[PDB]
Amino acid sequence: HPPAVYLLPPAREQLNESATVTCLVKGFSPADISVQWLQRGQLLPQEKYVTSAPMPEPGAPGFYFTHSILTVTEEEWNSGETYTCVVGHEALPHLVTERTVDKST
Amino acid sequence: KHPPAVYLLPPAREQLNLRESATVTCLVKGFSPADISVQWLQRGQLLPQEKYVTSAPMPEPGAPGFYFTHSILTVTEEEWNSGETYTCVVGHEALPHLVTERTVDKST
Repeated sequence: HPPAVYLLPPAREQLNESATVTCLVKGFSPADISVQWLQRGQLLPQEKYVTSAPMPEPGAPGFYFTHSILTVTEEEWNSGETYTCVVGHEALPHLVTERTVDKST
Repeated sequence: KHPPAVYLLPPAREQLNLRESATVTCLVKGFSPADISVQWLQRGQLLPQEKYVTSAPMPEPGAPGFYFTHSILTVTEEEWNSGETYTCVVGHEALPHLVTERTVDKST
């Protein structure tokens, strides 16, 4: 069962500071999964994001769930650049699925 | 018609370790019809929309005719650790009392 990926932008709240971009990954098994992030199609280094170890998905026995949370500056977020959450998983025929967001999202 | 089930997830320990932000997640599942409000209350007050992020409802993969959504609230790790409470507020017409709430804090 491949992961479903939902990528949420930071809150609209006008930042003066860090912006948080949130990648929710659910409905997958086995628990083995990879998550990386892009800015403008380029790999961001690990230090900018944190990915939770997969845990059993609440409300879905047999499946797991992880969050990956990217921190960027308000300026980096408000530049209008595209951010991509890239998820690798063995159930995907093309091995990977991704989502993208940007300040307009 | 079927009322939502609500699961309020505290921030992952891996995030809190960084001593920066804390992301609280409200997962809302198994409801019908699709129409729903999912929202946050902090310090006894409903937060303005620009302070959180809520997705439009989506079809539940396994359950044709049922929907789900999620909402997230991101605060500082210090605030979270200080014992602040966070309440997910969910409005749906299948709920007898119309609105249901869940609260989380550091203790759980």
